[PDB]
Amino acid sequence: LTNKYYCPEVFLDAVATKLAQTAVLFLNVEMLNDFYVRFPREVEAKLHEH
Amino acid sequence: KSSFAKHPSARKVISDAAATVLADRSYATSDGIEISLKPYKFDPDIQPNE
Amino acid sequence: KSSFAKHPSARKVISDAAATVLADRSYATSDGIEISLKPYKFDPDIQPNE
Repeated sequence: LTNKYYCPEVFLDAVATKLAQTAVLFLNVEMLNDFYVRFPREVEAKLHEH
Repeated sequence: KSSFAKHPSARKVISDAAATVLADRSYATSDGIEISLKPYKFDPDIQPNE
Repeated sequence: KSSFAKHPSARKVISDAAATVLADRSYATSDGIEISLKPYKFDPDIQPNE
């Protein structure tokens, strides 16, 4: 890992995988559970009203 | 693939329900993810396993 | 230890300054720390080694 400036490829890909997982954690919580819970209700209510 | 292949109005009702849920929740997820990423923007320190 | 051992007034001004800056960032720090804690608020999954 010591030649970070000599291996831009490996390093940039490391930063990409990290930012991916930590942003993903939030993502699943904030957004995915939000779907699984708001979707069926919204589906039923708009179907019924429609 | 569901039984709503026909009935395109009901189908459009279900699709638009999904879309309106995701589009209502879109902001908080984005901005939330940037704020949780604030520490990793300053020092994305890389471990030898990473 | 500093050169302001004498001069109790200027020392208290230096301290109080420090006090107000920290108090100025305290709220932002707290709210941001909450938001980063939102995925753990729902499901703080515990691995075995933890």
